[PDB]
Amino acid sequence: SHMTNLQTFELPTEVTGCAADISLGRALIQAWQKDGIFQIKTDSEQDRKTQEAMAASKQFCKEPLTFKSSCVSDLTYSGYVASGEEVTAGKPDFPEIFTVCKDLSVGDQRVKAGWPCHGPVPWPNNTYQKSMKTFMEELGLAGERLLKLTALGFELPINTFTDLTRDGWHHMRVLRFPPQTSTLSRGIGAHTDYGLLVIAAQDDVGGLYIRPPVEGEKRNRNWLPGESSAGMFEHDEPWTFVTPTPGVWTVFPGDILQFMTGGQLLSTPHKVKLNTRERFACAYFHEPNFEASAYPLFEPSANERIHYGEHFTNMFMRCYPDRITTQRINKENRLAHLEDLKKYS
Ligand SMILES: O=C(O)CCC(=O)C(=O)O
Ligand SMILES: [Mn+2]
Repeated sequence: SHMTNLQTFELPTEVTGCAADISLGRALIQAWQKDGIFQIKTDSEQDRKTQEAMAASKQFCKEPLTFKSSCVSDLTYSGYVASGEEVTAGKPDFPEIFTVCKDLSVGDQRVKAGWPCHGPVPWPNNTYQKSMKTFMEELGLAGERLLKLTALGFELPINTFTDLTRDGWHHMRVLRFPPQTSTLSRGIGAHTDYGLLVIAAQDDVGGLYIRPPVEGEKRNRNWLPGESSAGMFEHDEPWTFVTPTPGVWTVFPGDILQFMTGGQLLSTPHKVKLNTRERFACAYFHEPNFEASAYPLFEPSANERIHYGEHFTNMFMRCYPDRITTQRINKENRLAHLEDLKKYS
């Protein structure tokens, strides 16, 4: 239910580094530090691609589970995940998901080489394919603007983040939540996203809650194995209902942005409440290149790094341990690539 109104920004099509760009970047940073999230206005193309992707998702989800379950690959984690498979803080989650990772044909040199997680999306139909690809291209353009403004706002060289996101490992979760069916309303537990930057779109049903930064509340560093943020604060105020709003996307930082900024930005915790109707949403992750390593921006003498490909691959093997994708990584020793990439990229 509606409480807070989020701040809304209109991004320039191109970010050049002029003083107004820097001021806008500072305002985005401040909004994340106060509210944990903000809105960015969409134009006619951004909105059209959003609506067409949501419409394709709705059509696909009405297919029988036998067909949806066939949309899997043993090369990439792209494709279908049935409801009740994903687990957050020991409890299974309710949405069914189609993950879209980088769509690489078997003729790509990385797929020929057997790099872990590299392969073609198992698209369910051509309308779904075209809708998601064009939506993700548009989302990527916004991701790059946001990353240049964020660097500028921190008085960093304009290409600090975008140097890491060339051919970035961008991917998207296409979600459908069922209607509530019992007194249980926890659609997904409280958690933080593992990536760099998150851009989210939703239908008009409502159910996403986010947690702003809280004075006096210590936050875990979810990229470290003993400091999971899963389930933390789920039942503590404050949680901000993200009111469905036509003509916007929302944006919040992930774990990698928390890591690189040394906690000046916090990975925003979020959770979803089931509603009386099914609910559709998309979460887009604007990510480093598979071969890029994140590093702390404000501690130049720190050795800590996050190699992104290793980070992603470990996360997905642990989240979907029995997927055919994980089994083929283990069978073919595809993780061996990671050590050579760290040394000879
Ligand atoms: O449903 C949303 O709006 C947020 C995306 C989500 O549920 C997730 O964290 O995977
Ligand atoms: Mn999430």
